[PDB]
Amino acid sequence: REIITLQLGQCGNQIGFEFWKQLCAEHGISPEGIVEEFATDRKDVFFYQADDEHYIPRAVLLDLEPRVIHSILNSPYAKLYNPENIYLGNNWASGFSQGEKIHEDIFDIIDREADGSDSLEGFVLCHSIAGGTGSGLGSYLLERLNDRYPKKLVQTYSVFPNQDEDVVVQPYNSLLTLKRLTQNADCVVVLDNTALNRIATDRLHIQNPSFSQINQLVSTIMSASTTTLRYPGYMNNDLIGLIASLIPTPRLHFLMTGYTPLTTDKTTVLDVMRRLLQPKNVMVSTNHCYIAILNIIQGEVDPTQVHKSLQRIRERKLANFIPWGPASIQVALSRKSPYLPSAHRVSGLMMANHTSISSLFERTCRQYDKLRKREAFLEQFRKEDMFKDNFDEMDTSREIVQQLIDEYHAATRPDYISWG
Amino acid sequence: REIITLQLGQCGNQIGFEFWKQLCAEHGISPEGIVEEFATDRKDVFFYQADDEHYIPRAVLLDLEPRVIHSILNSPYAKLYNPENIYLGNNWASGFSQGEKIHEDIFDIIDREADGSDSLEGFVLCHSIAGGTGSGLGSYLLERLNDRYPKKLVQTYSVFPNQDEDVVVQPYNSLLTLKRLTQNADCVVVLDNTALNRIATDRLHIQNPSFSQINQLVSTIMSASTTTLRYPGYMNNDLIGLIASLIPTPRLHFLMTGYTPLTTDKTTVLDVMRRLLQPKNVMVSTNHCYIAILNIIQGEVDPTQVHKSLQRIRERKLANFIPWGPASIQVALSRKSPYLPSAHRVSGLMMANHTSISSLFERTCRQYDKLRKREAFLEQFRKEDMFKDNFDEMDTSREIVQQLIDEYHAATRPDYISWG
Amino acid sequence: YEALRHFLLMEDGEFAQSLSDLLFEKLPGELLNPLVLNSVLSKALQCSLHGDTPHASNLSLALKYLPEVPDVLSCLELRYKVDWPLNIVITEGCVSKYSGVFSFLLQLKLMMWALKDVCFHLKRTAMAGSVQFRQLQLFKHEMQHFVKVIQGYIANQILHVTWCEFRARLALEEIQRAHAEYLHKAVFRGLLTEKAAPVMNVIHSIFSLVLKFRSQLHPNFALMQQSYNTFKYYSHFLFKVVTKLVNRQPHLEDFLLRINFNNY
Amino acid sequence: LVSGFEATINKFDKNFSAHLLDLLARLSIYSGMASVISRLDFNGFYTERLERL
Repeated sequence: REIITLQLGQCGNQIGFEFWKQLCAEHGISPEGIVEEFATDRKDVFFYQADDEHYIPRAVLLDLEPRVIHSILNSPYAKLYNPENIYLGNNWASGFSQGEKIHEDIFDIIDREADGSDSLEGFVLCHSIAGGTGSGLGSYLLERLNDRYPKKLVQTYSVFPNQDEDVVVQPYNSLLTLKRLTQNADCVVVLDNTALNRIATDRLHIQNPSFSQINQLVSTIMSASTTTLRYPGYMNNDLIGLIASLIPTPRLHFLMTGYTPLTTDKTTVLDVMRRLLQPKNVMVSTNHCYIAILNIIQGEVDPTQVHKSLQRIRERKLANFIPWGPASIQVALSRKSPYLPSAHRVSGLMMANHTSISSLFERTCRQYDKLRKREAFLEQFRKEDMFKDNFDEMDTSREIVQQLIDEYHAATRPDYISWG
Repeated sequence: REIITLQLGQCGNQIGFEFWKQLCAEHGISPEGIVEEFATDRKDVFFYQADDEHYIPRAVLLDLEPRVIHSILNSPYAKLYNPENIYLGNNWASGFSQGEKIHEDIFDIIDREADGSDSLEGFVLCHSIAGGTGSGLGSYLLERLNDRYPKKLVQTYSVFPNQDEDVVVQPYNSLLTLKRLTQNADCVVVLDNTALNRIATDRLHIQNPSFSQINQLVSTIMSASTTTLRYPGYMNNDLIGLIASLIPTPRLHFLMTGYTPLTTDKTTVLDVMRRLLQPKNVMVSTNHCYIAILNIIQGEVDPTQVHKSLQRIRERKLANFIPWGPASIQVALSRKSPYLPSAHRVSGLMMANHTSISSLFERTCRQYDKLRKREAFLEQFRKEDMFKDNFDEMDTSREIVQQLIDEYHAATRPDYISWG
Repeated sequence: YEALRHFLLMEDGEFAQSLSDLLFEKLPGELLNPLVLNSVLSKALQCSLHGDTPHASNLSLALKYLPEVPDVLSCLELRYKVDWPLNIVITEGCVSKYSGVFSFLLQLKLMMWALKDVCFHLKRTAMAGSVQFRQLQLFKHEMQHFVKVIQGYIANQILHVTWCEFRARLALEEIQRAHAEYLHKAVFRGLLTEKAAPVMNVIHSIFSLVLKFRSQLHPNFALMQQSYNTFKYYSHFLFKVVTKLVNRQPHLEDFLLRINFNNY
Repeated sequence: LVSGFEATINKFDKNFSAHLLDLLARLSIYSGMASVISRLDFNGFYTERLERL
């Protein structure tokens, strides 16, 4: 019923610490984990039922060679949580082998927290790709969660590892990780470092401190995606009911991200609807078409004019679509986030299955094919050779992602009645 | 539905900046582009649908070697517009070659703004001829717009490059530009620097600051020509319905300009009707006859007495005309321009197809023939020789304008049943 | 009243220019069934940015000419719906004439659409000085000139001089009469009445020849030349008929004025 | 697997199309607002396959 949250990798632990500081700010709770008189919300989603009726969040921290985890530890939000779920090489095979050798005690920590909760609903993975040891270890951990719990749901918050150029084995890492994400995950929420960097240089003139502000954007997106569960609404107060609508088939299960405010330093519903449809507002970077779109809206918004707006967007005919299937845009509304003062109160978020992500996948495949034909940028490791002697695992993952590209472009067609 | 406005050349960018300051004064908008509570008008004509429901005008600025564009830029009306459509040699061939070499990125700016708008109705060109690099580049840009969009309409605001004497290749420039205006334009609005200078020395005793006041006259004429579209009337709220009446054939498509107030420091309809007919009131400098006349009237004018006035002008028989065709003077009325205090409230404007412009064309042909027979005033450039080695392009353009003069004088005849 | 004028006398910027252009694409089963004429209005008001009032929505909408196809008749009626506390003044026979003046008005834009069509069909041929292009477009100009000036007469009579009346009246039996006399004079100066009926009658011959001129897009140059040749005879015949009926109308004298300045 | 699964899914598919086309027929008579039908199948495919004229 309760979801166990994991932060994995070094950069993933950074954005997880940002997200838990964000939850300390969002709910009416102290940095010691203490429920206050300024806290009525739901606390059975990410909060471990800690013992003094103080709903302490679940921050399962798994890592090897911790450096930024120490700076996370010397913080007043390490008194918000510590049920001892914190635990103490830039290639995929190295992190894979590191996850393989110490699987048992970290899986004992996982079973420990799973028995600690009243029940289980899913494992959400808070990660940033290309964190060094985080990649590879993340795919192995994803395989362990998928193998051990085939009746639960796994969500993957992931960035697209592209800063437009150092790790040159990064296309290999993302290629193998994407093969594992196709088969060991039920839904993956993908963000783009390129589009987030472009939007950050769009809103202000920051290029040096941009990473910390992108962490704030990621934390707010993560809060907005789970506000409908953490605060009592009527729909998408469960994970699976939210996930089931957007995914037609378990290989096309990657969702783009968008967010209506650009700066954070009345607004009617028609504005935010066609605002969220524009690709300037999508934080993810030929014919390409959405499969299904769903939006959450949380702010000073009248729930009656949304049918007038949706009528206007319908007769506008503003997006094309996958033109053989009964899919629609799906309008959903949740509560404005309480117990903290927020500027720019109206903020909406979209998760949509778009075949445009196959273009970036094909870009990564083209980069992988170029570096593979050259073969001077695998940076040859003993981990990489020992994990696979003939290096056919990247070719098998290439076959998987080629099948994915074919399925994407067949879904782009009006004929996907048979699989292609 | 929306018209994309272009300002081209240095002097054309000057009069475009004047026209956009004029639109900031005319509509109830701030110099930041912000719609106000003192703004109900139509904002789907020249205003880019900028994002905060603030109808920011479309000021597409294309130029090479900017000098006065910097002085345009350091102005509070550069916060009215800047959707990044501003971009950063006195012969025709030089500007032609300069427009040819950088066609792709400026055409990407054109496609950028065209996809930015909801749809397209036309491209109006705000230019002053003999701006140095502006000439030649303007004909190349006119050819690019005509080739790329053959289903839209192109209007050309242009001055007659004659200050009565420095650029001595100016008859060659205007000759080649007029050949391009005959074939790559659907309607051309021609003004005269001679007649505007004479009217300026008529109304006051200015000879040194006359250019800035002629810019004000050009800005007011440009405002009055588009007031019927920008403000909700019934007729000529579209470009093509306004243009279609005056032009009988696409080679006689040059319209003279006139304007009823002389000074700006009740008035009945009969006064302004026979006022606009007099050539003292025409700001454009043997038998010559109008093809068709149309007037807009905007002020404190009763719409009922216009039929009494038109009866008086009919039985006056005051203009001759093209005497074999069913053309008339066409009376149209629009709203008085609101939201700004205006002295001399009644102001009318005429656009009329007159064969008198063939006299000035023949004057330019005579000047070109004199300088061509002498051949010491082409000021021989490598651009001029490299664009055409034998210099037969001016002779081909001379053949085109000679055919134009023949068609003009055949339309002057009562026999133009067959083309001549 | 000043809201009714926007959407049945089409006092709205690029509402006529967007309703008519979509409606005339049909002439079939389209623009007959109640899901297509039901949606063209909701597109037309939104692209004028002047409409979307309760005087422009929740009003009844039907048609009286079905598309079965020349076709000089437009279609898509619009009615302005009134009820009991508006019934004591505003009449329900007056509203049928509000629809009746809107239909005549949209039929006026049908010619401005058809001539635009044939100038559009001709546009891809050229710029060039080829004879088949220039000598054919010279015919189009004349008919467009005719349309703009009969439109210039109508856009004065039904919209300015009759709209002065019952606007200086708003500056129990009496208010109904003031309303009805205003609309009565609007249809009177529009020359749809029986007194000036032969003046509007010849305009239908004008209009049928404009449709024949629209249908063809040049081997068929001679056919369109002949259609224009019939049109010019009918205009030269209109020149006498309108003059003779000023000894029957000082308001009609503006129309003989409109169609010709000097000229025989 | 891929064949007997096809055998079950096709008869479910045919039954669902019958039960759906009947519903959309009995929903076109109900209004008010046309936004109920327009939002319910908002795609423009299977919005009603038994179209009129």
